[PDB]
Formats: sequence, C-alpha cells, structure tokens
Amino acid sequence: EQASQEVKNWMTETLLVQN
Amino acid sequence: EQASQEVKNWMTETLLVQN
Repeated sequence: EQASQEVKNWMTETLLVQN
Repeated sequence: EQASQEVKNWMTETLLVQN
C-alpha cells in the first residue's frame, strides 16, 4: 500500500514538507 | 515521528526493509 487515505495524507503532507 | 496501526505497519516494514 504505497498510499491509503490516512497513509496518503501523512505520506504526502509529511514528505511534501520535507521535500 | 508518526505511526498508526496501518501506518505503523508500513512505516516499520517498508522502512525496515529499506534500512
């Protein structure tokens, strides 16, 4: 599961800010 | 920095394998 609702939110937001 | 059941499973397993 590369991304999933909750996971997608963190994956994008978290990584988005980092990058 | 953040983990939640599903997120924890991926965060650990996914990152565990990577590292």
